[PDB]
Amino acid sequence: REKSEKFAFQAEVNRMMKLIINSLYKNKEIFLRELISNASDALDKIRLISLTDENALAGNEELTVKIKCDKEKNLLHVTDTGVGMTREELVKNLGTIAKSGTSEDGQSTSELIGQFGVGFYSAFLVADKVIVTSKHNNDTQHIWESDSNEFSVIADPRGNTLGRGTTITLVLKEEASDYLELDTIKNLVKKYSQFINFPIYVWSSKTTVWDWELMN
Amino acid sequence: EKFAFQAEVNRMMKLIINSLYKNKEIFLRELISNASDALDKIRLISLTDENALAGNEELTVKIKCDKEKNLLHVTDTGVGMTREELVKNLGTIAKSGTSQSTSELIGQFGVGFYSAFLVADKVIVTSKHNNDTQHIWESDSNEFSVIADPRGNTLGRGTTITLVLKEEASDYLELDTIKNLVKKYSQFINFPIYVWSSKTGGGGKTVWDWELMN
Ligand SMILES: Oc1cc(O)c(Cl)c(CCc2nccn2Cc2ccccc2)c1Cl
Ligand SMILES: Oc1cc(O)c(Cl)c(CCc2nccn2Cc2ccccc2)c1Cl
Repeated sequence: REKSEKFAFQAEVNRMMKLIINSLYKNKEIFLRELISNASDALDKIRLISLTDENALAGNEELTVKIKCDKEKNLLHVTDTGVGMTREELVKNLGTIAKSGTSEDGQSTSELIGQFGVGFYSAFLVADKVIVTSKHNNDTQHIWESDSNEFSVIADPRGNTLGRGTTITLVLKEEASDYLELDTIKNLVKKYSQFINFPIYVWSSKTTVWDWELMN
Repeated sequence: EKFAFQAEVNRMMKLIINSLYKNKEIFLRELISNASDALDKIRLISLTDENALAGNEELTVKIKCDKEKNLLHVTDTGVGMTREELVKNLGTIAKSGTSQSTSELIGQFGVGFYSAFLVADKVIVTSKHNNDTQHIWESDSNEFSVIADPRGNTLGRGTTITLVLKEEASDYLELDTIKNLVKKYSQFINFPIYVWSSKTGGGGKTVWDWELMN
């Protein structure tokens, strides 16, 4: 009975605070860095499952990140066609968020915090809720909402919208509405995506008509 | 408006640590663990300089309540801090009246410091390091000021953290339940933790002294 994980948990927690406060000094932009990173990792994951499964690309064939802004509603959407998440994985989340109403193995909370805690809690720099909608092969499509502390989860009323992958929805604060100005978000996505092997798109406009625009 | 960056560092630290620990009592776990670290630091130092513990030979943690004035004191005879360390503190508090190395400061001690503001409205650090004057440091997480102690070298070596508690948390001071949480969060520290409690030893007054808890 080792019981030395509450040391690695502490280390990962401390790395996490270092970076989130680091970002809060300057950019505030680390949430977007992590949003693109974790999307790419989930694209990296299912491309890597397509080399022992052949049916793996049967809910989608594209391997994309698609970012859409809802200026009016004040939402930020980052959709990918990666591996997705089963209801099981969504309730484990990053080991730290418990179901709504309770305040009373597997992969350890330590290593989840290491890869996911930074992107999760940094969202709350600019957002008030983060909503996760995701579809894995061999489970249905669910939605997951958290306030930083607790979560609830349901099956998606719209059935299977994504085919495969995840949509991260950031209910933004009004203070941070500037992040949905098409021009500030394009340059951000251009900047943080230049070393992604996958095509990353922002929903944009010409002259006036809207379509996806490749940023890398 | 005034302390915009300080207020946001506060909002974010409370949010993250409430999410991770779900227990406002974390503040006292951290109070005790950071005190144990100051003690191990001076302990290790003492294995190569024979005369390191000269300013104070005991290696303890001493917890005294003050239900009367709503103060909680945790005092360790660990390595202490220099005035320079006190003025760095965490890097996020501004020096009083002011209208990444600091990042790594929040890494090490931010949980321990900001958890104290779940439960209190002001934090006072009194410290004495080997080869430095003793100073008093105080902060409300926005501003901070540090002075030389007029009482002089009264700790000999080490640190006293003092939490001016919120009203919402006055409970933590009743000598019964404070003994419970120290017994809990310190059953596994490699240094003695004492609490100022009382007994009845003859027919007459009760007497206060150091009760041991580990
Ligand atoms: O930005 C993303 C893009 C993605 O495609 C995907 Cl799968 C994710 C989710 C990465 C993930 N896998 C397993 C656990 N977790 C962390 C997690 C789980 C539930 C809720 C919040 C975090 C993110 Cl965070
Ligand atoms: O609870 C404790 C018991 C101790 O013995 C000691 Cl040394 C500390 C302080 C740990 C520390 N070292 C260097 C910096 N800091 C953080 C800090 C510095 C000045 C003010 C507030 C925090 C704490 Cl927090």
